[PDB]
Amino acid sequence: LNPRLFSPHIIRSLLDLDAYKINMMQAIHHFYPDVSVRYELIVRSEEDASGLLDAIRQEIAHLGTLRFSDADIHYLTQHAPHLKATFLQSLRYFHFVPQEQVEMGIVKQQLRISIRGSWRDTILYETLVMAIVSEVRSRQRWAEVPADLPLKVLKTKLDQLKAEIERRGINNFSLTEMGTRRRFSSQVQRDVLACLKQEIPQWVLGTSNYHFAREFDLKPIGTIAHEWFMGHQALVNERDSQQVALERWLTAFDGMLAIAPTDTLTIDAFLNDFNRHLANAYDGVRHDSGCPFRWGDKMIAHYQQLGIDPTTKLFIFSDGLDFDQALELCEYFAGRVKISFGIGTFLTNDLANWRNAAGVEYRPLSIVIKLAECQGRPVAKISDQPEKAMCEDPIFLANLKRRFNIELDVDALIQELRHQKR
Repeated sequence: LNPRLFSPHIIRSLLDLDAYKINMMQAIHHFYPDVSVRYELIVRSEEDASGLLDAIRQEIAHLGTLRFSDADIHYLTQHAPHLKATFLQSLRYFHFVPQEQVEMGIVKQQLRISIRGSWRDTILYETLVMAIVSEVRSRQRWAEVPADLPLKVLKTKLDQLKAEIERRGINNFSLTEMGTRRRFSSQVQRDVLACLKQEIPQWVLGTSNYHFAREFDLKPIGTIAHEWFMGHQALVNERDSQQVALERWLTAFDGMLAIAPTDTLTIDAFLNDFNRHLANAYDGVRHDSGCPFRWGDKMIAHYQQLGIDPTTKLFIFSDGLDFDQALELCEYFAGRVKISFGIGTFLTNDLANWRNAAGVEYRPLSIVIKLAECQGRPVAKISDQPEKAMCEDPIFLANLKRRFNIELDVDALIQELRHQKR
């Protein structure tokens, strides 16, 4: 393997993950120490996945050997001050048990990985497993990519970004790097962050990766993931789930950054839960599905109805962005609200359609994870793109929609019930 494309280690430390995973681990440690969960990951559209499965197993097994070092803990003590000393002391002994927590196999072809255990002990797997599957695929299938290509591609985009910012007089572009989970490799992410820091420091709000926040002295940014809201569907009554999850984030920490996603259910359900006390306490909200213009306008109107000045709140846009989409959003929201763009794939896994020797255009690995179950009960995400609703139990999902007055397609449900019985 080419040392300019791939470092010796895929996972760099137990801080080499999205910061919100550790942060949410604190909240789960505090409130839900005996709650169990099951996550499901599916890798699609890779022929003979039989072949990735060997090196993935080895890497996943290797997680069982990782530990938090005193230096990792010292780093969080200083740079993540809303983490409780008691929680950080408990990390000193923490490790994974992957032979108990992780199963994987081929289902006929896709690669399926199932992660089961306590919520506190399994929550950190998600981005580590996604980064591993991504990078193993890179090593195995895209090893001949020219080592200088990823940075050439980024440099060209950064030139065009700067040029458009100058031309259009945009003064509100802000970038939050969030490409750990689908990076081409940890080396490529490392170089990408180094380059951003060198080229556009004035526009980098920070990175979700704790390890690279350390390495480059960048601010670590977390937003709360959907799984916190989805898990509450099992822990309280479904109708109270989103509201309780909003409240409990605030009581988990003195002053942790509080940015809520709005589409675990729908924007209307979110607005009905996001009362004046919650809207003032939260620093802002994250957009992840559906039209960002309509979303942001609706959120602004909500703040204004509640007498909150939206220019004091932050919108993080994170729905598959590129820089031209981001600049459009900059113009539309200028003067009205604070903004930043949480960008993943476009930053850390973009080879500009580079073709291999056989002429195949490069695309990132298609990979999804979901929280499937909590306390042995189903949980679901609906979102503002309904076609993307996800639940293993179609009766649960139908009931959850009914409790939130979300339109239910009965004919589709009947087909889903008949399918499941077979």
